[PDB]
Amino acid sequence: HYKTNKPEKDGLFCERIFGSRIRRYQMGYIKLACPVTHVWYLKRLPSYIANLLDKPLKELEGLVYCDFSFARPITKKPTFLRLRGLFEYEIQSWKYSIPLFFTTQGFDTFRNREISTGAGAIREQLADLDLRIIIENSLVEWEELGEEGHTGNEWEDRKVGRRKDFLVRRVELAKHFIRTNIEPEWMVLCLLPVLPPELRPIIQIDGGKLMSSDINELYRRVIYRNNTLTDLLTTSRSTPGELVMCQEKLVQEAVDTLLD
Amino acid sequence: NVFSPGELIGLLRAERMGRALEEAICYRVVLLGITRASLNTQSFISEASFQETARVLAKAALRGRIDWLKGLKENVVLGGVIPVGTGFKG
Amino acid sequence: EPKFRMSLAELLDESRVVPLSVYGDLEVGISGVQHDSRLVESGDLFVCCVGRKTDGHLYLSEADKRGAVAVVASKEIDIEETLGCKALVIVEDTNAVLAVLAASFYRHPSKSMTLIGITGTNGKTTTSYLIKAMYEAMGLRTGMLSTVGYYIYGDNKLESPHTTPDAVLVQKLMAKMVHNGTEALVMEASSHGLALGRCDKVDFDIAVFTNLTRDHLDFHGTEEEYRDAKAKLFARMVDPARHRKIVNIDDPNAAFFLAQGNPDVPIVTFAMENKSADVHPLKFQLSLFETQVLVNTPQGILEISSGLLGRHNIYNILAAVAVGIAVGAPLEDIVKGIEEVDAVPGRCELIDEEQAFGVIVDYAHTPDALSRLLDYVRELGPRRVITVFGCAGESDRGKRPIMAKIATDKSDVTILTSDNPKTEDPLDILDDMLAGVGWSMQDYLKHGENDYYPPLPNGHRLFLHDIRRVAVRCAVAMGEEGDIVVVAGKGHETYQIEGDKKEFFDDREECREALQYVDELHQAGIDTSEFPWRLPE
Repeated sequence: HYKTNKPEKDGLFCERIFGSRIRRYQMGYIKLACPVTHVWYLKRLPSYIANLLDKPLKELEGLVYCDFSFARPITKKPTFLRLRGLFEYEIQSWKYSIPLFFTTQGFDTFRNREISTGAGAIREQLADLDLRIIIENSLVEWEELGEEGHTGNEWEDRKVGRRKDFLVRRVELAKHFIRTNIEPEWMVLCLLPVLPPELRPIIQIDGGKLMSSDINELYRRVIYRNNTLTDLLTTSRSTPGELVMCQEKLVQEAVDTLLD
Repeated sequence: NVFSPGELIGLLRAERMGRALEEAICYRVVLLGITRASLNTQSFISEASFQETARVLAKAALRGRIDWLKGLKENVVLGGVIPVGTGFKG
Repeated sequence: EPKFRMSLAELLDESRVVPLSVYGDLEVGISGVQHDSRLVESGDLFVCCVGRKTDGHLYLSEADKRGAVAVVASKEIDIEETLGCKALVIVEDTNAVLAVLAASFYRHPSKSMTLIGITGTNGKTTTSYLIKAMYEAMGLRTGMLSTVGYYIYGDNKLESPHTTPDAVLVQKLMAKMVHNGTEALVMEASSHGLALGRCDKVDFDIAVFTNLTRDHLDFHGTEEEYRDAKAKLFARMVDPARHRKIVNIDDPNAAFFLAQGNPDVPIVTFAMENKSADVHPLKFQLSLFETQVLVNTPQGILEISSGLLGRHNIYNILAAVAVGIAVGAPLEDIVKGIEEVDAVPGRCELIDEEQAFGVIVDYAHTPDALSRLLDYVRELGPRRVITVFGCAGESDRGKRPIMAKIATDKSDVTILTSDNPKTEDPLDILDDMLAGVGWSMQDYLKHGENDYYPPLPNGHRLFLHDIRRVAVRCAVAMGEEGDIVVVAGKGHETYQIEGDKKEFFDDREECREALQYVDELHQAGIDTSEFPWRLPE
């Protein structure tokens, strides 16, 4: 509180959820309206998600940052929308005619099976991944590849070696998840942890003085954007998709910078 | 199903597997370096998390590695008694 | 004005309500005495209810718990412990108590005004409403009770949980209607309702069966039990040349029921192929919109009603023509009945009036009824037979595969959904239905990743979807001009219990909206020929 030197309720250095060693050991948690993805699970050169999804980094980067659409990310229920589209740069479908055809609220209950945009699409794709047939298909592709004997320049065999190395790395990554009790859909952050107050730089509060550091202001920014996002979602659902998708990107990039 | 095409296995383990298994196993001696050999160890706390500290933790958390505190700097970072000298029991 | 002659001890004494043990008198004010505890109210005498499920002692206990003033039972019942009036009377006879529950003046008005009972195996409610419309066109206001809603008298129908309400409550409602707002109180019940004792405890002026067959064989434990009960109820109160025995001559149970009872009652047959019945269609105008026939009979009317079904609706119209001609020999009076029969009621509904593909909403849950409706649709369906249905949770597990087999045997393209999840896991009973054709959900899902969808070995096609709304809209949109879409999942029902909660999102307005928006869908360029809609780009 300004000019009070008192911890404001439901803040960063608040009480009863953060607060003297119990205060140094207690932590907090923030719920996120939209899922986000770990910093070093994607952008880095070793892209475990890309190795598990058999798709180059370009499209997924697009789903996460830009607006691109998958044909059917989750394949567990019978689908009737034949799209066969890996990534759509623009939307050319009759989104107004198809949604208004069946019923209001009747389009929402089935749109998530085919039309999924954002980190939630990646989460749903990683969730229902059959880790026992992936290794089979990867091994049969490794056996088929390299046996035809098609020679050429260095760009040919170098690319073949890179492909088989990616395939072997995919097999090695998939064999672990079968016997490690670690589910692959945990790479996205549906909920973000909060660092304890004493671990953060905090000496004392006197006369409205705030010892917040850069990580503290990053946390303030991300919680501000998250509560604004959830307020926008709770206010009206018929708002434009552009502004809400831009804000979701904004929170995601913010939480990514915070994790980095 | 035993080993992958890209792996770094020990020399004695490779020789014993060759004497044991009949499946075609081909290995070539690789000369590691001062930095490269330290990045591939049986522990991730100290001997692996000293240079990168970013991917050595990522891959360890992805694999769910179980580290047995059989080193020195591991117990130094932990805070217990180092199993060297007076701490070495048995 | 809920009832009369039920708020005095002398009224119950005149009704031959002899319980052999009473305390004081029935001084408590009660509009109408109800045998059922739920039908009775607080401070009202409740007589013992005779039934296989609830006996006299259980009925008396439930009445004393609900606050009934008097409770009748074989043994001593402490009704005055939790009642508004200390006076009570325990009747050792459950049947006599259930009969005396209805007031004398209450049972007298409904028995004197009119009565029409229709207890048939198939197509009973299709003829009950037709007979009610014929009686209304004759100039006498009356109501016909159905399994969906209990309507003793009047156009409106009160909400009732069971298919057949309490006899005492039905008599009280009929008396209240006949007192003001209704000229006739006809109590119509099905075979199960007649065998239970709902319509049996009422003087029926005309007791005809629309379709006599094996009804309540598993409940009663013997064939022709409902027909025998209906014949006994008709013989209890029968008048010369007043009771009608109009029924199909092909059914032996109909002849067996007509043989019993008073022979002075008028007998007639409504069979079309039989020459003794003298009734015959003698016309070829069958269609999904209207099927008019030129009946040529001496007693029956000339014009017939437009029925949606080929033989079932025609049989119902032929059975109702007799009841319509009994009141008035002129065929002009049956015009209102024919119009009401062509109004496309909830059961075996006809196509929509809008220029679009035919839509038939039917009520088919049992395998035999589903099979006969599918056969009638195949006989009516010119080009294609498109059907969509589902199974209910915690139901007969052996019913799903035989239903799926009977559906896929005669239908070119069928959609399988979850009609009633009711806490049962989805995609589980759906896999049970898929196992009937030998397919598994895994095979169809791995084929769905491709764009082939191989058909059945017999040449037919099979589709499925989890949600009911989208699949029903697709089935309504995936139809040819001459083809008709049949929805046998639910008919007059308007409740979908998906898990613990229930949603009332099943009606014909959704089908009308889909048939209206299919024009915009086709204008947009979407392909609705098969399940994998070809979306442009």
